Amino acid sequence: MRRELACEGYPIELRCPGSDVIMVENANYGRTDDKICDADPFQMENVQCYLPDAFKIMSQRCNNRTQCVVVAGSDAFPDPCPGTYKYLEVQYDCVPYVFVCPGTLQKVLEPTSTHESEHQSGAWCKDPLQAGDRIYVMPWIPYRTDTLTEYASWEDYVAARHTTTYRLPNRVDGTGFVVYDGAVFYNKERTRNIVKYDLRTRIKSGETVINTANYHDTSPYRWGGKTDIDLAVDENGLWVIYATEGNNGRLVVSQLNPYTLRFEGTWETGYDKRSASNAFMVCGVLYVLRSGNRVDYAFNTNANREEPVSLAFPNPYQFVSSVDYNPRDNQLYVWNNYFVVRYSLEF
Ligand SMILES: *[C@@H]1O[C@H](CO)[C@@H](O)[C@H](O)[C@H]1NC(C)=O
Ligand SMILES: [Ca+2]
Repeated sequence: MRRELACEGYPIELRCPGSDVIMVENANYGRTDDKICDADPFQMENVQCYLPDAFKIMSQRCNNRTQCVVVAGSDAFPDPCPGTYKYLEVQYDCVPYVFVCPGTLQKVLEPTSTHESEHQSGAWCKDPLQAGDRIYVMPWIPYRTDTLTEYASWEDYVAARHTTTYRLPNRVDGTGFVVYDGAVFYNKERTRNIVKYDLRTRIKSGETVINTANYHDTSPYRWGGKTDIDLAVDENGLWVIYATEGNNGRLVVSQLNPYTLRFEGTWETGYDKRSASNAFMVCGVLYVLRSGNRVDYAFNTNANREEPVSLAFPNPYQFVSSVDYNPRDNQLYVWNNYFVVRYSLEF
């Protein structure tokens, strides 16, 4: 994380790479060390001067912005130690697009519907970190799934006008995969491991074996078809939805770091995967499809408590391939029985 300093009276400016925005993670206005901002050795003596309130002052002015004009003076900041020279030490990070929870899910709408695709099963998702209409379409074919196609826009996909073709080094084992910061997260065929293939660099950059998780048609969805592992991205981050022997057939949702490829916890839900249609994450809350085509189960990982909220979902066809949520547009990317569809939501 980036760090910048400015003495008492001198302004501080936090710059972000081009389109990115400031995110304050640590801040203090005072003195921690004597050697910094030389003025008077008598004034430099107090090395225990702190102002914890400096966080909110910086966060209110710098966040959701590329740059911020903040002056480390007595006018904007309160003096914590009178008769001591001060400096502002700020530890921050730049984000391409920051995301916050829009609200609570109620009824799923029906707008934006695409044509009858070439294949019955597959998955499609937009990059939540990249601003634009870049569509990553991955058609699923049994025992030979291996290529992702790129499309410039909704108009570009319906007209069969593709931008590029990506030949993955491993075969895909399931439909509902996910694209995060130009990197594809997919399950390897005949294995419990997930591969991170960065399309940006066009080279493999990580692989993590998911322990106790049932792989390759062992524990897929109601229709089957190698969907043992279904990746989803929400407002919180990256999630890996699967089923273990430890939970006994039930869904095991776990948070995974997109860059370190390490786990940030493991949760247990009370809903069968063999009865489930397709699971996706929204604001850290799980939602499991049932196909009587509606979502009945929901589990809050942040609260570690479930809620059986039987809420309406648009009934498409008897064959549902993949249902994944995109937190950027707050829409549902659904591939089911050839037909590919977007869906707006109630908040
Ligand atoms: C990329 O590499 C593959 C395999 O070596 C080759 O078939 C393909 O033509 C290359 N793409 C181009 C046109 O650069
Ligand atoms: Ca899903």
